[PDB]
Amino acid sequence: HFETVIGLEVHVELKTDSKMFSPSPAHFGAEPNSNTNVIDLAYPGVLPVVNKRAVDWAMRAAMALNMEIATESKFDRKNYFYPDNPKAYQISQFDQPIGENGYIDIEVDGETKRIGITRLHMEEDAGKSTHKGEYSLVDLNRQGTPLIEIVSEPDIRSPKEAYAYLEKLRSIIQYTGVSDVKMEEGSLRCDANISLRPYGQEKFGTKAELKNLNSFNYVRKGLEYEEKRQEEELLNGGEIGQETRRFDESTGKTILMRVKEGSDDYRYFPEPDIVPLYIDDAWKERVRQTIPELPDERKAKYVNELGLPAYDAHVLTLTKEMSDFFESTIEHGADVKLTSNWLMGGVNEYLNKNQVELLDTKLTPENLAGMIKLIEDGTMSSKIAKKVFPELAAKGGNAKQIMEDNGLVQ
Amino acid sequence: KVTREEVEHIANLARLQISPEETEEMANTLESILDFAKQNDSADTEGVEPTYHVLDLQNVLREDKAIKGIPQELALKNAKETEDGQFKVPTIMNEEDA
Amino acid sequence: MSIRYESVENLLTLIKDKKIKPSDVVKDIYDAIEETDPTIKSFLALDKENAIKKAQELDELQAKDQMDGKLFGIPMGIKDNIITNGLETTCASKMLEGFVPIYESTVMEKLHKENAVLIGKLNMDEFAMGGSTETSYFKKTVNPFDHKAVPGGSSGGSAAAVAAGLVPLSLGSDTGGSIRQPAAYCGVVGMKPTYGRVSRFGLVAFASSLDQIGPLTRNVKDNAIVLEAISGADVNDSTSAPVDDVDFTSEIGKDIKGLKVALPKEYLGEGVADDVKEAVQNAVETLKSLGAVVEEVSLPNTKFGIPSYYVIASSEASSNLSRFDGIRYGYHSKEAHSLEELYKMSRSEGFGKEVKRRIFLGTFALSSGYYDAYYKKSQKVRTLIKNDFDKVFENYDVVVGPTAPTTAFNLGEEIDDPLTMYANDLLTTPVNLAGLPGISVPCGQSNGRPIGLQFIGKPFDEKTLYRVAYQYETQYNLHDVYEKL
Ligand SMILES: Nc1ncnc2c1ncn2[C@@H]1O[C@H](COP(=O)(O)OP(=O)(O)O)[C@@H](O)[C@H]1O
Ligand SMILES: [Mg+2]
Repeated sequence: HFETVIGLEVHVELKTDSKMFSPSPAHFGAEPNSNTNVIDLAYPGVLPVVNKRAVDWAMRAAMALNMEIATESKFDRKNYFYPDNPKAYQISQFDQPIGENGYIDIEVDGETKRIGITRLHMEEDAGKSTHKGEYSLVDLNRQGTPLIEIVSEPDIRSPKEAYAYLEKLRSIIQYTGVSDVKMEEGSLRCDANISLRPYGQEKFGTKAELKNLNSFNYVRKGLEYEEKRQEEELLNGGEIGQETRRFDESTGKTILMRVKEGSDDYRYFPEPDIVPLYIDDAWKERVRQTIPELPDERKAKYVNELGLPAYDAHVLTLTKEMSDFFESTIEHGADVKLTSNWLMGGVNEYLNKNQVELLDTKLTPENLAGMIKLIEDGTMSSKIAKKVFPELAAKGGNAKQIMEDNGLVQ
Repeated sequence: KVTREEVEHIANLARLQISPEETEEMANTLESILDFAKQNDSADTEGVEPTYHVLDLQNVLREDKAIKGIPQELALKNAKETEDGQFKVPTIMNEEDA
Repeated sequence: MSIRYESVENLLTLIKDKKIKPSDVVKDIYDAIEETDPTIKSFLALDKENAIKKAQELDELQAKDQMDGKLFGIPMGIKDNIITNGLETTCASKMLEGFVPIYESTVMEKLHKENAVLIGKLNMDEFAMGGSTETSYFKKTVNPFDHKAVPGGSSGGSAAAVAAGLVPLSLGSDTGGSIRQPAAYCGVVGMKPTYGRVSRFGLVAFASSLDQIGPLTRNVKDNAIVLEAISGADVNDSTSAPVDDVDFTSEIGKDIKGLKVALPKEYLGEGVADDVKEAVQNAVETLKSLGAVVEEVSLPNTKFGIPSYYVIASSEASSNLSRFDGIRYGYHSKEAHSLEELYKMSRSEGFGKEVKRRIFLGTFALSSGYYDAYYKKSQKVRTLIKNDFDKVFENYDVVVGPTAPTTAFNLGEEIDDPLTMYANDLLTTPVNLAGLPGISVPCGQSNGRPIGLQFIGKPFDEKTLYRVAYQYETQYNLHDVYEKL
């Protein structure tokens, strides 16, 4: 019955070359503790050196979500001991988040609801502690990888809205090319918070962090499951109060794994070792002009300018890459709808059974357009199409070429 | 003030072990240091900003170019407990809750 | 021992001229150490083998007439809380006994560049905390001028070794006066450069917003020389200032007539002993006798130095020291059953009483509820202390006053009472808080124990401090004294 106030916590891995405060590589091999250095190892007397692009990229996302980029901004130290957190303090941002008060519009039963995002700051991922028997083994390869947190206001009101938000946020950050946003690769992570407020309570319900959500689909389940969990338990006695919960991927439930005693003291305090950042207006601009046209703006175009199906505009604009390829293929003469079906159909297939990125293949908005026309020319039947594409796709170069570098034409 | 528990809470916050005999002692010492630290209360700080950095520098950012990580050899060279190429540490979680 | 007393400058030319051989200078050093350091106990980990080998290399270069470097062949002693690649760096604590770094500190990269020879690692209070070095989990260093009294803190070894004539120069770290306070107690010249003047990368942190590496020498000319050696921007230290002009000798020798000096009353206030007080007042005159204009000013907040220092430092320390848990390096507690224990025991087993008090008080001040009343509060007081200076510097060029309230004290005298020991940094604390450069030089003796005169200059204006400080050195100093001990 009661309202379901819940917000999402999405950590995002930046795909920079080097870690957040160290010059170590951000992409590491399988070999454990082989992608570290004195800094990641927290050896005594080392210092942090802020990754410049990181900041660039961070404030770019913040602006993508329509946040208000801070002018004065510095890092702080989040104190806490844990094997995969060597300094015993993760560098992050307390009061002056590089980003604040943003929002993304989603569409729920019927009409548009605007979910606002409270903040977006820069942190550093921690090492990984493999639990091997009695003892656990520590691997710092990942330690220090740049991260951006995106705290959503508690404006999202359902496990289905939750999905909606995450699906947008992801898509958007994606277009910013600052990350690959893949939960499969853990470069997109979500911690949820749910709490039921009997419609017309003012004071929010009592939230319960929902760890171990490793995918939009999953975040949904846990979210709706826990929604019921406490719904009924709120008919019994019950509080489900200041409690944390892990999500069992097989049963599909929420396991209680602790119960806050008060508030986790981290002794937040401004990192002295890092001079303060002053984001002048010219800085904001540089990174301002780096935000490509976001999905909603593109789709609208597609639907109301290129006379395209709304569903198509969808698929076609899930990821910036394709979207672009699409937009180019058409300014190349290729039929509008025909382009769309080849990207949704043909092309995507190829990409799938070869798990290759659309830009690593050997086709170009040009050589594609070339083939499309040949079809709308009649010069090539759809029969021949399924033949010339596969080759023209990756490790190919021209459209007619395969008709003569092989043998078929008209 | 400065009660036993508070001493244990601090001692708990930072990771330092302290048995009683040293806790009721730390109860006094902390009580003193703090009595001492109360001195700043004679300093008029109404509306004066806190100094975070003494050096007025600005925007020191490192160019995003990666540098190879040091060999697992070195990373580990100074750690006493290690295996399979990692740092070895207990894990039956926290003492008297785990 | 033979050149065991020569000054950097003379020990340099004497090598440039080929009268003495690099390996012999080194041969001399160790002779001195082996014959004198067991009494003084200024050193810790020695690096004799790698030193000789380095000298040997230098001799060849001496023949080939290829003697490059602002310190070619000159012996050097480093404070043990400064990473020295491949040696053994302990910050004087059980916690790091055996710790052999796998990287080089910038000051170290630099000196090495200048061909200075690393004789060994100098003692200090465990983790830079303390003002007598008595805490050093390894050995107690005494004062060359009186083996019964402390050599100061926390770079005690750093000043002792130099005052004993065990090396021509050395490095220390100053946080509350950890370089001057000793340089004072031992009648040697100690300088704490402007925060941001010398990289901190490689310096085992104590108080990130305060620490700063400084050189200790037997004279004002050598000191400056050495600073030129280590000062300068560093890409590994976001906080090192991008300052170009690193010529600190240029103006040394020049007169100071017309130089507006400010004698802050607070610096000759109550805390200051009588004999010391007198000594500094003469200096003022030895100063007026020279050209300098000495007018009395005021640094009202000076009294809040120690307290704020204590808090900001302990709080920061509280954090900068959490990284020690014996998992990646250092002391690992064996009686290991849980994870909590691993942390609680390795630390409680590796840190000394004092160091642990700091962290307590440091974690308390930052802890929720007390943050604003202690840490924040303190940070503000710091703001007030920089103003005391700013204002004054609008009308003056440098600030003078005694370096320490009293003359060095005895071992075990104030060791078993925390608060008091801190009362000796009454005159240095303000410096660090304002991130200003301070220099110490002897200006007199008492009961045979030296006294320290201090000059606090505007930021990055060390070339001037050395200036005004060199003139005074020409009127008084202990040059011809160290030789007799
Ligand atoms: N009672 C609640 N019900 C649903 N969501 C909540 C509730 N309280 C807080 N949240 C949301 O959960 C997230 C956590 O906020 P917070 O606890 O302050 O920081 P953190 O997530 O790092 O622990 C926020 O996005 C917030 O909007
Ligand atoms: Mg986080």
